[PDB]
Amino acid sequence: XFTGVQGRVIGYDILRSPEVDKAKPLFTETQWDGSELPIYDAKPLQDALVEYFGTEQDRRHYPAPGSFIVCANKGVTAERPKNDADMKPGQGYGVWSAIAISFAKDPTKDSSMFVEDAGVWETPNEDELLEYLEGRRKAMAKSIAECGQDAHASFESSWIGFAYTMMEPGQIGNAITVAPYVSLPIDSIPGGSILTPDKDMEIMENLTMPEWLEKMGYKSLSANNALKY
Amino acid sequence: XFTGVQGRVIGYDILRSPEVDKAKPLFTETQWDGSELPIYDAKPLQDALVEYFGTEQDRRHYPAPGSFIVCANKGVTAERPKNDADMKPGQGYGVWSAIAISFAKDPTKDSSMFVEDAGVWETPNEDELLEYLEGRRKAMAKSIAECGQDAHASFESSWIGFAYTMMEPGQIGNAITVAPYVSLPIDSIPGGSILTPDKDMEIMENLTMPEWLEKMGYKSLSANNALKY
Amino acid sequence: XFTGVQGRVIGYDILRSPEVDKAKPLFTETQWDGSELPIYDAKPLQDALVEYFGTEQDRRHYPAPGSFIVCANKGVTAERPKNDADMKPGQGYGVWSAIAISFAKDPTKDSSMFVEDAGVWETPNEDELLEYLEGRRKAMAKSIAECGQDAHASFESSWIGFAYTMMEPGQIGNAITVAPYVSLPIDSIPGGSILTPDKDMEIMENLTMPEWLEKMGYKSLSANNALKY
Amino acid sequence: XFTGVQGRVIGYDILRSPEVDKAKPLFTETQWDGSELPIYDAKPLQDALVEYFGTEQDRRHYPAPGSFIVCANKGVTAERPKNDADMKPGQGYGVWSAIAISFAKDPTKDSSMFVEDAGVWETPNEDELLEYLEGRRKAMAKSIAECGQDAHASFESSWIGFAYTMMEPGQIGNAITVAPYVSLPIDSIPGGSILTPDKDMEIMENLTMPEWLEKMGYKSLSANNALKY
Amino acid sequence: XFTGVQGRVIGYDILRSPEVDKAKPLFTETQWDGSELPIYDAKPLQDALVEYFGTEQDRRHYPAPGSFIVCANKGVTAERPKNDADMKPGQGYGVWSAIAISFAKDPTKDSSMFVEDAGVWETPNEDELLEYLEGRRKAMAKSIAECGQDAHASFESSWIGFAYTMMEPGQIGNAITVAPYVSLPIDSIPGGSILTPDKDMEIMENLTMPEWLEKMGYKSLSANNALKY
Amino acid sequence: XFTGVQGRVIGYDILRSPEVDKAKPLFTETQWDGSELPIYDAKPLQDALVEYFGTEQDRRHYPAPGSFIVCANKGVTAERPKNDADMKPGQGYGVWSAIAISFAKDPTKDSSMFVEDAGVWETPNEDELLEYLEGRRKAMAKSIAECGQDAHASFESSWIGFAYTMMEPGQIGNAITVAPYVSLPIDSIPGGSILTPDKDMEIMENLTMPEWLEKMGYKSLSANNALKY
Amino acid sequence: SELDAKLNKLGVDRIAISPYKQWTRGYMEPGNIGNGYVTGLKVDAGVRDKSDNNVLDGIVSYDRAETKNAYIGQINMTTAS
Amino acid sequence: SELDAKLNKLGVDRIAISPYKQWTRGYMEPGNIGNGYVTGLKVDAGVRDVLDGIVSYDRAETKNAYIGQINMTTAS
Amino acid sequence: SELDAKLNKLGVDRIAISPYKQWTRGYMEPGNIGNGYVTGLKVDAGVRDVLDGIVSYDRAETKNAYIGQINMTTAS
Amino acid sequence: SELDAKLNKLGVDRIAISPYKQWTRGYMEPGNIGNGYVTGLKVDAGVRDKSDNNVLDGIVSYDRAETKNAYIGQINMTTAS
Amino acid sequence: SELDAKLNKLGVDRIAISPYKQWTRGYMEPGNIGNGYVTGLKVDAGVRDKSDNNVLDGIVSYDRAETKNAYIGQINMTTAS
Amino acid sequence: SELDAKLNKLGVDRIAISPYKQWTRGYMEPGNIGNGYVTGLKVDAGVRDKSDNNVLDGIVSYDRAETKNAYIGQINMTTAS
Repeated sequence: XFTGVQGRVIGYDILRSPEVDKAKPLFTETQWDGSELPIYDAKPLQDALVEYFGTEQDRRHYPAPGSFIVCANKGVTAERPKNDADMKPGQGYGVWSAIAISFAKDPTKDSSMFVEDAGVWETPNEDELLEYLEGRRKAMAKSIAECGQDAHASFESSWIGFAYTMMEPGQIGNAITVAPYVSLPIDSIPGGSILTPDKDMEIMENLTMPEWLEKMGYKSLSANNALKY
Repeated sequence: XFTGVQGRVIGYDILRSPEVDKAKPLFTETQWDGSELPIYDAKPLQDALVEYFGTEQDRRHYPAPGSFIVCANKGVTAERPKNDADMKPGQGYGVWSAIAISFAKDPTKDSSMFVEDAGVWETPNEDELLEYLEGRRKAMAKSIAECGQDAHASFESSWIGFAYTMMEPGQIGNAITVAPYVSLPIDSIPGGSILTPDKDMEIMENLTMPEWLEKMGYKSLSANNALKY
Repeated sequence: XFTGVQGRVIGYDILRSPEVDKAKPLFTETQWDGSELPIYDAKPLQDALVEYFGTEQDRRHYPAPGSFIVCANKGVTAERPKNDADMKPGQGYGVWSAIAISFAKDPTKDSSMFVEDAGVWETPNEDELLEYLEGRRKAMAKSIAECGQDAHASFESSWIGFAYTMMEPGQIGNAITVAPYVSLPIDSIPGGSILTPDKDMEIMENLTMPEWLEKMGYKSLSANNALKY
Repeated sequence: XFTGVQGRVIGYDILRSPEVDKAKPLFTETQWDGSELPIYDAKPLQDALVEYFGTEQDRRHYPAPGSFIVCANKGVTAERPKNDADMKPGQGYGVWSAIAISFAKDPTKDSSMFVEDAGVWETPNEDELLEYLEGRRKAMAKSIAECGQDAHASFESSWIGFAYTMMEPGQIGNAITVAPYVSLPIDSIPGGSILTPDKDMEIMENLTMPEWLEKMGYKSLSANNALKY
Repeated sequence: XFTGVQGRVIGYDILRSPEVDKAKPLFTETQWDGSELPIYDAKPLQDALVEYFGTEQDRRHYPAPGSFIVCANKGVTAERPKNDADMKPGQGYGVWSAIAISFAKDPTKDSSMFVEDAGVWETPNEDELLEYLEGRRKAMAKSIAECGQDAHASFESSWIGFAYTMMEPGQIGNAITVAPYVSLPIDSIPGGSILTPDKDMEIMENLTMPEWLEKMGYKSLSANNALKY
Repeated sequence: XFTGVQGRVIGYDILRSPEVDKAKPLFTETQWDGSELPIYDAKPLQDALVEYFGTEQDRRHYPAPGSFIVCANKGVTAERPKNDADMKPGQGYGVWSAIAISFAKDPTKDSSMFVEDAGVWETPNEDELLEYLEGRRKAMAKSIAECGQDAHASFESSWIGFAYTMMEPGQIGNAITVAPYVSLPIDSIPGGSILTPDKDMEIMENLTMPEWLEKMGYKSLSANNALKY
Repeated sequence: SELDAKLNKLGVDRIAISPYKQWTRGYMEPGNIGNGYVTGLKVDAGVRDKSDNNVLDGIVSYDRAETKNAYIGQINMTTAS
Repeated sequence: SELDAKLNKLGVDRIAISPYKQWTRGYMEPGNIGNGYVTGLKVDAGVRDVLDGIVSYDRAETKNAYIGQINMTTAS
Repeated sequence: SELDAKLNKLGVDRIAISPYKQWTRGYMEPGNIGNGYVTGLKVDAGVRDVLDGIVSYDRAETKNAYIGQINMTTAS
Repeated sequence: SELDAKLNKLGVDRIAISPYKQWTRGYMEPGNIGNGYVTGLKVDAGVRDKSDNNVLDGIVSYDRAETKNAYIGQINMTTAS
Repeated sequence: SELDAKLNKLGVDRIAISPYKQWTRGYMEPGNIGNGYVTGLKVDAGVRDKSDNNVLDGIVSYDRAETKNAYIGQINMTTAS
Repeated sequence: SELDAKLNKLGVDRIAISPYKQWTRGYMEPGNIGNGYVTGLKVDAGVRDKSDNNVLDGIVSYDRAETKNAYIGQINMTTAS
């Protein structure tokens, strides 16, 4: 998982992606109060975190060496054997992970929720997996909507996205889903200060991800969809 | 798990249940020093936490939306298939969880301990399970007593309790045991203040659970054993 | 896992073992920059933690009853049956655990890393296991070296050590590897004070483990290799 | 005093009086760099503090009972005898006090300064005193300008004001000048919070004294010059 | 000064003197609401501070060497010449000081007040001075009562006391009145702790000065009026 | 004032002047225990503070604009009239100030003391004043020694120094003696850090004033006695 | 209680206070006042008629047990053992 | 304001917050939040028909801008 | 934002500041300023030709949004 | 006492604790625990036989009254009024 | 050491101090002084002769290894990886 | 120094650190790190050819002595004695 009264989500609440308001819902799932919870692809939000932490190669405000980051996370690993094209069953051809965030309608009473999933793929057709993933989406929406009623937490949107791989040839595959819980450095905040903590948060929630980049002298690592998951 | 020098347990150390002093031991198990450690059913203590956090429906001083509560916890889940009355073995008819707390004799030198267990039930007779659970108790007592000698920690009591379910018809079952580690809000403390921290704790350890309720204007959610696990 | 910019390791960075500088590398493994990372047996460092926490019997500055110590840890458990000398496969004759620490060359840019492993032993020949363990070492070195390149973190040494057991007769075996993350008490620091925090750390990183003992009135619990793992 | 890098002045820096920007300089005095330091009557600023603390009768955010307020202050007291119209010389007919604040041009390098004065009046003509007071002004300006060069602190304005009394008949008179150094309560800050300290200061420096009043439901205690000194 | 919402007075609010409740008012003075404010001799309270700080010779919980104690204080000094029995007028035969504390009726709305005075004595008759001092009392009561109305602060008692001296022979005399503002050490609090701050204050306000002494192993430095001022 | 258990004196305890150890006592005065308290000229120590704060013209680590520095201080001011060579008696030809610091022998039990004095000079002969000043010294020593016995505080040295002026022609003169109480900035501490507070103090008490200067790139503002008082 | 007094002499206190209105919160979270913790006992078991996904079939039954009886719903559970 | 931003780079802030309900309180008192101060201008004198000094004092302290019952400490 | 103002009346803030240069760090770590947290979304998987689990792990942690060399702790 | 409870609802406390061994110390000094103060009453004077000139002979009678009876010797007295 | 000085310029310190008497305690626990951590290496295992069923018999071999050699008995272990 | 070590056992420290760039600041001011103080010795005497006003003739000569030699100009001097 959850993000409640103490949290903000990169890409949405702070450093918001233009892509977010420009997003169009993939569909809606009903929830216990009778509201149609729209469901979206989480790609804006995922790209968003890449702009902020950066990559191994373009390291930006990533977590400190040896720091203790608590994360909501699930992973899974599998071999796709050497030739031996018979899967002794903890084995498979592809591997995937997923994450959904559902923003609470009333963040004062209710928490936003994260749902994350992962598995292996018992077929070699990449496209066949893809078909399956867009199925898993509606399944996660249903798991969101079930959970929603458990706590009478209506949400206002959900953003879901996946990554995976198709292994072959004894290459082992690992899929991870993770929502980290961090605190922001001052040198990431254009014009923030270690003496102005609450204003610092307001700067970040008032910048868009393009503005933040332009002001930090940072080239957009996504922009023309340059980011793959 | 443990609760050591920094902790207090709801229902026992603070907001104590009348049921606790009025409790009668189910039996005693010997421990390494030759003391008969009495063993009790944990129902006072379990009901006690319900009075304080409240229920989904009667939400009281429950944990904050999105808060990070570290817990001692174990869980287990199982299907009891659709008709297909043959259990492909991660399957079962019933599912259970258990928790024991053993209060250290000397809380200055030794920690109190929690022991928690969980499993599935391979039979459909609810009563047959029950028989088994009261067996598991004496087993847990033995695991407490073993552990006790490991650290030469004699305890002065143990309080053990269970919850479970008997599934049927493809209904999946989940049993969880959890001891949460929290800090109390001021509006739960009758006449406490954010400026009187140590006195606040003494108020709660000097109230009984009935007094606390009467002073908070809270109806007892247990009283005539109204609480089921 | 890691130990980065915030950490120090007992036996190496503080309370250093003479054995450490006197150590001679078991071998070297190449890493991505082309440096020969020497590899050492971690026994100095392991004995070192025993001097500081002490044993059940000679309890020294061990963690507080009920305290919450986050640890890098892995464990594994296995039966070696009653007579029934046929291993239904989560069973085995011996059980082992391992830990490696690789000190970063530049602790300002890179984190030091811990790698820990564990398994069961499917044979009864203790010596045959031993042969295997010294194999596992070079495997761990390879896993260190792989990982090193992942983050372009060259290390300057690695220290690896194991413990295990050879069960027989229905005795269950448990092997654990764990790197704890603690904060030091003032009464462990010869001449430290709750008012001199940063000097306190400099006292400990300026004492050798023999000096620390002599000044604390503590008998060396290792000395003539008296400590077994 | 002085008000330097840590301070703000009521009526000027926070809760600014319209009267302030609408003020017209009584004259200018030259200072060591050759700038004409304009000099103003401090009435906006003095009335300003009355709006915030309030009066004995309309008590608003005045200092806490028994609080320790450090102040820049001078006072003076004198009798004007019973009939005995001969002043044995610590005696006089009138008594006065004065205060000037000179805002530093560069509040990063230099401090703003306060100058305060007080004396007795050896004549009974109120008007004759008044003539004298507007003389004292230009004298204080000169004392400001002298002091300015002492520390090469050019100022950008000065605001000077007086209060006094004309005693008669054995009535003793006391004139006090005082600049207090306080910290603001949250309930004085429209929409401030004990968790948003730096934003709280920005609310007050962004409100005008009329806005602050309208938002606090406070009637202007000055407005049509209703305040006498 | 004053003692307001943040303060407690030694001998009255904490470590109370039996002498206090057993005290009988010297008289009453009317105040603005029409209440008869009783007036008492401050000797219980003065002796009380001697029990706590101790004397040069029996040093107890006195202020720290070089500490900065803010005090409400007045002093005065005078010579009583060598033979030259003619007082060139800053000279005199005796010298005195005085202090009154008036406890506010409502310590939530109003502050308690201290009034302190001092002067020289132009006569050599000790008794003649004494007569004068008991006059000064009623004068101070009047100054209390005046002030009371200034802030509509009714008090509930006043406690007034004096010290002085009668110099002769070129011996210079100094009379001081002082109300110090301190914070209490833990080793003065029977069973207090640096971790129980608010309870520490409640221990001191629940002990009587005899109990505090008996529990501290402290001999009463007053008891049979052994203390002179 | 005094300088007790919490304090250090610039030029003596931290940033010590070579001149200090090389100093030779002007004389000794007896004190209550029968020790000869040596007395020294305070010029090392006075020059020392000039190196650290710097001058109006060479501003170094002086107090912050508008900061609140508590000081032990005395001052005095006087006119020496226009021609009118008759002193209506708050008038004089010269004006002086003085300060002494007496280091406690046992800074754990006793405080070090400061004694400061000031007056006017009724004669025009500069040399005649000087004669008088070296008299005042031995007087201050006597006042130190009296005071010493008051609190049974033996000292181990005293360092006394004066400044003054000889006015003429209606030029008013002001003499001030002041011991300020400050806290040091990190950029004054060669290699100190806001995270190493206690080590920061040890750096300054381990540097000599020449080393401190050399390491700060600071030219000595005294050196060949270039500093006048 | 008298035990806290023995404890305090060792540097230990059992004070655990939440800054918030209504809610408890977890030990070690920033802004809590005190250096101790309070704990309690919850054992419950919940269910939900299956789907395709074991992961999501444990997540939803989980929530069901967390909001059954003593409410700890929407918490970011971390495990100690 | 933009000045606070220049100030903060030097370690200085001008935040001055009172923990109490209604009342302001003095710079440097314990429990204030912030490391700065706010100041203001009071000049008053009351004509009224050691004690002498004291009662006319109170009269000027409670005249106009109320600072009555304060433990005034002096800076200069 | 206007929500933080509703939140603050309950004792809650969402301020999360790292004392370090460049790096973010984890919620609850000592020395962070503020009582809230910021979170984000990472899903990655790398195909590469106990140890097994470990090296592919690192590969996904340093793939895309970098969280390499972190001491991951789990909440659920 | 019951008054502290009325006080605390306004943000005020009267806790005043010194970190030191034996000594009290002054309100507002750094490291004191609590946001309140304790006060007391001292009035003392003496007879202190003749000397050398103004400031110095004064200072000495002062010390004499500070160490007479209730000991506040060697304090850096600051004044409030 | 000289490395701490490079570190401090980045905002990092490695100070890790426990308020208690005798005991160490865990990084991130409230009341610890400092913003760093100290770590160490423990690897231990045992032989712990037969029992009654899964969870319970496991838990007991665990405790046995925790109190074998370097003592970390009765700790609320939390995992990082 | 070795004296600080005797001191610390009493609860006393002599740490006095200013948060600012360049400037020292006064003991007891908020935001200073440490619970001690540093002091020094200044004696100076300054002048200025008279005016009408004794008050203002002491204020301006005052500033003149404060900015003479060791600079303490623009400070809000508070007095201890």
